Amino acid sequence: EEIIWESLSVDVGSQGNPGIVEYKGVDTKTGEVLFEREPIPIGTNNMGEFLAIVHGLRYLKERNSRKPIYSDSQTAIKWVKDKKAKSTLVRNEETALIWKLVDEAEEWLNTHTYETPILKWQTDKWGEIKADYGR
RNA sequence: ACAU
DNA sequence: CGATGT
Ligand SMILES: [K+]
Ligand SMILES: [Mg+2]
Ligand SMILES: [Mg+2]
Repeated sequence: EEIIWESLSVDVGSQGNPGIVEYKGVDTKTGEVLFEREPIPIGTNNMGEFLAIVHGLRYLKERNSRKPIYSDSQTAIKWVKDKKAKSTLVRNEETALIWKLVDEAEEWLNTHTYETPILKWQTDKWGEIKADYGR
């Protein structure tokens, strides 16, 4: 119904899927960029969306912030809820980095607690998420 | 089908 | 058009 403006919004950007993956988190109210991940040479859109949420969780926890996180990714929200990223991406030498980060993000989820609500950004009603890359 |  | 996901 109503955007919760006091929130963090995250999104992935890619060149190819699979392809080069990056992500960022922004203040939903102002668009201020709060974190950005260095591009990862090969990953999937959903792995990036998943890493972006988990990074958001870690970012907010470190700062003692109870703000919710918005993501537009049904998939990544579910993967975080499950603490398991069910990616189809082949595990080989060229995908090792993204899979290391995904594995480490799962590991963080399995060893830490959080109350952060992870909310679906309703793109159909509200337009593009504020963290979008514009491509 | 829906979400990317 | 192609790909990633539930
Ligand atoms: K984009
Ligand atoms: Mg997205
Ligand atoms: Mg986007």
